[PDB]
This record gives sequence, structure tokens and C-alpha cells, in this order.
Amino acid sequence: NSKRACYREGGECLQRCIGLFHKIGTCNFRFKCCKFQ
Repeated sequence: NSKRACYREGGECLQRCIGLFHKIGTCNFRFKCCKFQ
């Protein structure tokens, strides 16, 4: 699928995801999907 559910991935929603946090997609609204490692 072109897009995936960020909720199923269990990522975090940040208002200003920084480079340190990789971006997987976007959140529900006013938030982006990123992952911390």
C-alpha cells in the first residue's frame, strides 16, 4: 500500500519531528509519524 497506519506501527506523533526521528508517514492531524531508535 502507498500509505500505512502509523497507529499499528506504534510510532510517536511529534508536532515538529526532527531529523533524529525518522519519518514513516503522518499522524491523524497536526502531527507526523516518526520512529525513535
